[PDB]
Amino acid sequence: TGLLDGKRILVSGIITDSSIAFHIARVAQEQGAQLVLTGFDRLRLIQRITDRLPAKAPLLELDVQNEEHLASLAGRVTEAIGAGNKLDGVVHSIGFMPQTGMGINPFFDAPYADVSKGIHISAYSYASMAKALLPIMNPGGSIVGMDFDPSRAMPAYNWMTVAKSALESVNRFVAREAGKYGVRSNLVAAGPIRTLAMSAIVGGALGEEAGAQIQLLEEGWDQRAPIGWNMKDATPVAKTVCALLSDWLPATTGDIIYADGGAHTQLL
Amino acid sequence: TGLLDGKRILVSGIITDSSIAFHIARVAQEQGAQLVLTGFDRLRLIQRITDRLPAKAPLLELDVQNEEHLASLAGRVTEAIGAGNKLDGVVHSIGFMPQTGMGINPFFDAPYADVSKGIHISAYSYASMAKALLPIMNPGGSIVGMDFDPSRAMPAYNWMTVAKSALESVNRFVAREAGKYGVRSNLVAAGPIRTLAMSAIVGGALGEEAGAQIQLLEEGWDQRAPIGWNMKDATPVAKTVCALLSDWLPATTGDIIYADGGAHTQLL
Amino acid sequence: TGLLDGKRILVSGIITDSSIAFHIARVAQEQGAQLVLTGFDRLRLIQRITDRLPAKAPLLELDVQNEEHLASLAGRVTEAIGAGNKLDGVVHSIGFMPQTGMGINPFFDAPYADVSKGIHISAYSYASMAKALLPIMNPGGSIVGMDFDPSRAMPAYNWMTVAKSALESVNRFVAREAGKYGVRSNLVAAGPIRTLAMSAIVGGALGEEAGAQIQLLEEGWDQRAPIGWNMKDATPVAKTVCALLSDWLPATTGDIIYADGGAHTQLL
Amino acid sequence: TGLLDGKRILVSGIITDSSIAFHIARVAQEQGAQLVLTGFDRLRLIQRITDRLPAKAPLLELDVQNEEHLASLAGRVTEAIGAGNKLDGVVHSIGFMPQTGMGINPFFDAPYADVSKGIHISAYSYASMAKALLPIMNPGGSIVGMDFDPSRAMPAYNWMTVAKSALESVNRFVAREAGKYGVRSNLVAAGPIRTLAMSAIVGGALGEEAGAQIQLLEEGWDQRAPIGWNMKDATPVAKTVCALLSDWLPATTGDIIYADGGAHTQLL
Ligand SMILES: NC(=O)c1ccc[n+]([C@@H]2O[C@H](COP(=O)([O-])OP(=O)(O)OC[C@H]3O[C@@H](n4cnc5c(N)ncnc54)[C@H](O)[C@@H]3O)[C@@H](O)[C@H]2O)c1
Ligand SMILES: NC(=O)c1ccc[n+]([C@@H]2O[C@H](COP(=O)([O-])OP(=O)(O)OC[C@H]3O[C@@H](n4cnc5c(N)ncnc54)[C@H](O)[C@@H]3O)[C@@H](O)[C@H]2O)c1
Ligand SMILES: NC(=O)c1ccc[n+]([C@@H]2O[C@H](COP(=O)([O-])OP(=O)(O)OC[C@H]3O[C@@H](n4cnc5c(N)ncnc54)[C@H](O)[C@@H]3O)[C@@H](O)[C@H]2O)c1
Ligand SMILES: NC(=O)c1ccc[n+]([C@@H]2O[C@H](COP(=O)([O-])OP(=O)(O)OC[C@H]3O[C@@H](n4cnc5c(N)ncnc54)[C@H](O)[C@@H]3O)[C@@H](O)[C@H]2O)c1
Ligand SMILES: O=C(O)c1cc2ccccc2cc1O
Ligand SMILES: O=C(O)c1cc2ccccc2cc1O
Ligand SMILES: O=C(O)c1cc2ccccc2cc1O
Ligand SMILES: O=C(O)c1cc2ccccc2cc1O
Repeated sequence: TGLLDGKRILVSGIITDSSIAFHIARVAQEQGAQLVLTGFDRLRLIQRITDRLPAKAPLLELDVQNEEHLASLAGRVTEAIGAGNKLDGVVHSIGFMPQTGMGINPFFDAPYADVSKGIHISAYSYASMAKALLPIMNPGGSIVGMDFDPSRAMPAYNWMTVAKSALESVNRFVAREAGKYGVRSNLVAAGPIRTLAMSAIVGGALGEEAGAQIQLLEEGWDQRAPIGWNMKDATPVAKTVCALLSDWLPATTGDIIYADGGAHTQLL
Repeated sequence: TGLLDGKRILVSGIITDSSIAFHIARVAQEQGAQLVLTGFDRLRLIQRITDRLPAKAPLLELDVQNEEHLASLAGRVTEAIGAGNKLDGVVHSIGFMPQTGMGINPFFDAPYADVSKGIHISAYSYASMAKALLPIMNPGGSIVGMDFDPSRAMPAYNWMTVAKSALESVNRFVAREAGKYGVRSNLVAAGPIRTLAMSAIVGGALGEEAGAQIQLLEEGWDQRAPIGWNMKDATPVAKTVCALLSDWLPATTGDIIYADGGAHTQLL
Repeated sequence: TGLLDGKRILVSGIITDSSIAFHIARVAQEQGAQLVLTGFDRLRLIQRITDRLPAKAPLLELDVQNEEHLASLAGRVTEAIGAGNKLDGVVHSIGFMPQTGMGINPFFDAPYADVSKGIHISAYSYASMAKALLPIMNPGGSIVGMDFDPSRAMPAYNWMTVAKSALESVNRFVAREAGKYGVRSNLVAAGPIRTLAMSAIVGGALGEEAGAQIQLLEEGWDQRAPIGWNMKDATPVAKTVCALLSDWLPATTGDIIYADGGAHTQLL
Repeated sequence: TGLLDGKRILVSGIITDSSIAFHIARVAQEQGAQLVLTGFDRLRLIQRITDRLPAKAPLLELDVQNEEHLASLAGRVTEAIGAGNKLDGVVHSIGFMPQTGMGINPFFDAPYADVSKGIHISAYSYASMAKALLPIMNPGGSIVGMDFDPSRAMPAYNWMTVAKSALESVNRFVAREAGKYGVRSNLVAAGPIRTLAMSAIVGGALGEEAGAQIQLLEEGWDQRAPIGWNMKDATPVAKTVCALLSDWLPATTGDIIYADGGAHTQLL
């Protein structure tokens, strides 16, 4: 009945009620999934946010740069879902690039310390979470991560786009490892979504030039998309993630599903 | 409950019980869809084959090279499903290339009359069916066609691969037109499936050289696929088509979903 | 000294002094190549046009839809360059799609007779010319064809884009055959060039809607290109074709080189 | 006469006489270029190696992880080529990934410290060198870097492939910056070349499993390539780099040229 009835799914990446992962979690619960949530740093805030989900879910702390958090993660999940139970799904919805790499300054001005932190959080951590959680995943399981199509350079978000190029490559290798467990690994490449951070950047948080370029980027998306694109509505993206978590794409792995209104298939 | 409960879906392309479209139809009916079937030329044979589906379905004749069949198709579908009802889904599972283009002779020996017939049936007809059926499709509907990844040349099936390259391009334009109706258009790129025609070719129907090349092509597929690939089992492909017919990929159009075990994401 | 000193090269596709093939021929002669030209239908006009090239060149008639022209072509070339001499290069600069397929009407209104004629001239003929000329090509030779990136759908030129998708696929198979002769086969994907036909379409030859869409398409190209794009200057495209005809890309075949200002690598 | 007559070109990446950059330098000098070389760490060794080039060239020390080396690089180049002279070309032939990331252990066992060092040297440094050298490059200049097609995952060299995915993305952004100077930026994606490090790995330096997988990877390359692939001969790769350094690909930037025998265009 529900698309994800009886499935146990870990969802990372909630920080506000406009996080893509908040809508992934809401839709997954609507479809019968039992969730375990992970959050970074502001756990009191995240608990208050996730109190608004349709069902209660245990919240675990996870800083993906903390090797001790990752080393203990599987045992804390098993404690939360009960011994003898394993996960059927894992959602990676985690990304960050320090400001020096996202247009507040020229691409050339980002120090490598900043780029390497962003690639750690946004790309390497996808392999990190798979390594931690595959030992407690059931055959037929599914790992899904969030992507923004990096196949062409864009005016702003420069180093973040490089990090997404690395993530797409990491995903293909995670699929190799996950296949030994009977588990699939895929990314959902979403169009632009007006999260709190996104709206701040359009408002000029990283400079007027970066704001104007991203606003024009957003506008062309809805113009290109044959079915349109609503940057204020994350539900179509959440449904696509749930599709990959379900049993209905069983021969897809190492791959990228585009939830972008079809915009990437059109020129003008 | 059922993935496709209450949806009205037209399925083309059944000719034997090993047709990919036979398994698409079976799975769609398992998931609550009400079907209308179309068949080419041997309608008595196709009716006997489809008597084995879990539910009865009206069968309409459709030769996609016959402009009179296409001009009458929408009215015959409306008669079959009842006035005031429209389609929610359309499945194109149609392909053919005369033997001169598929390895029985060198690529250079195929006369254009043969190539143009194959491109008519295998690529142009996707636009033909969309033109005929979009006027009787509901908003939120879905058109799905079958593909075999043509991004690289392969030893055999040469002109058929050229026809698939054309089909992928046709799909992106059909998505533009379908979007005006609130309808999505996508292809499923399947790995090799042992249909009756496929087994005959491996058995040497088009020459020993073509048979040996296709057998080695099949074997590398399961070796590359991180989750494996079973050429004897079309159900994973049928489930993927049903996923695209459902409401769970609502922001994907003009696109290609790979149901190939992940083989196209791996080198060796 | 000259990039193409001593090379014997056949160049198809001249019809006016704004043809891309006119500039290919001019640059090749500047670089020391000895040319044989082929022309379609209006041979008196083409001879008057090519009288303006820096050197005289024999002109042969070639309608690529005429099997008798193709069957005699190799012998007529050998007569023109002398017995015991072979070609080092072949340039395919041929394209056509009847008006019903290029935006004067909706994509769905093109009859297949029109599409099949356009695919014959624009895609199948690349294999046709390779079949005719490979028997009289030297090892180390090069076949080059002209392309317009069809990986995404564009507002107009719809069926012509489908034909380019087919041509890219044909090129990969021609490379397989040409390799047995020690010959490379590649396409140059050019940005928009203001030929006489192009200017007529922008002027509204195929309707005001098609004209406006193509004008906006052209403008975004120069905006995207990191080094800019001058649609009035075919010389950068001609130089790229000469690069592929030379010995300086000796390990590239079945491939596509983009002479588009870098526009296809950028989003906005 | 010479392809690169009068051009001033910096070439990084020589360490042995089997380095790809050694053959790039040799061919560039054969074609009239005046070189400045950069080398990492073992400068006495590199000078003895480059004494075998057809012409003497100044050698400058450059560790791309050393910000002081990069901050002084432009001034040291200007001293070497003379005040009032600028560079016409820059070759990046630099790559490294610590052993934990290249198959001596499972992909999951590479610590991020190792991955981040490899991405620093193999990808970020392409932007680092462009930032340092664009202020002393002439309009019409060219930056070229070395690539190994990372679009699909391969058995070994795992994290190095992720680093190449990042490099391809970096190249598209460097093209944006370089265009303001009238300079192009491109990568050459080479097939496998038997450098000293490559032969050591096939010999089992990183374990027997990694050695066997890379040997089978090499063998399929020559089998796929329509013109063949000779892993013992770097000259076709060097010629392709020289083609991009020349004026004969003037409308290509942000792009990738494949010098791989056509292998990436073929499946089997
Ligand atoms: N336009 C968009 O918003 C958009 C489009 C496509 C893809 N994405 C991707 O979707 C993902 C979710 O981003 P979002 O748009 O929902 O914004 P968001 O700010 O709501 O989510 C980012 C999440 O990353 C988490 N995070 C940051 N550092 C972490 C760390 N060290 N350890 C663990 N978690 C950490 C944040 O706590 C936060 O929960 C990101 O990968 C993003 O790049 C976003
Ligand atoms: N390995 C595979 O079998 C494989 C893999 C990927 C994609 N595909 C694609 O899946 C589609 C279905 O093929 P299949 O493998 O199930 O083989 P199949 O022979 O069972 O189906 C082919 C169908 O095309 C129909 N057809 C032929 N000419 C027609 C015409 N003039 N009008 C209407 N219908 C016509 C046949 O009647 C038949 O029903 C094809 O597009 C095929 O290329 C097949
Ligand atoms: N914007 C552009 O102009 C552009 C951009 C990229 C690629 N191209 C491609 O470059 C090629 C050359 O086109 P062009 O732009 O120089 O326009 P053009 O009109 O000058 O050249 C087209 C050529 O095709 C030839 N041709 C048509 N039918 C033929 C037949 N039956 N047999 C032999 N030749 C025939 C014409 O005679 C003409 O010489 C075409 O393939 C075109 O699609 C053009
Ligand atoms: N099969 C192949 O060999 C192959 C194929 C395609 C691409 N490539 C790429 O070609 C490039 C050249 O590699 P190669 O195959 O000639 O091997 P190589 O070992 O001869 O060259 C590697 C070079 O990187 C340099 N380097 C390492 N660390 C450095 C640092 N901190 N600062 C500056 N330089 C540093 C080395 O000193 C060495 O000169 C690399 O980017 C490689 O990935 C190699
Ligand atoms: O990685 C992202 O989250 C991302 C979001 C974007 C949102 C708007 C425009 C460009 C963007 C590029 C990105 O890499
Ligand atoms: O179009 C197809 O149905 C097709 C099937 C194949 C099946 C096996 C190998 C190659 C194949 C290529 C094709 O284009
Ligand atoms: O094939 C072509 O010649 C072609 C030219 C174009 C020129 C301008 C815009 C779109 C275009 C699409 C094409 O397929
Ligand atoms: O980056 C490289 O140098 C590289 C070389 C290879 C050489 C042989 C096989 C795989 C390889 C993968 C790589 O990323």
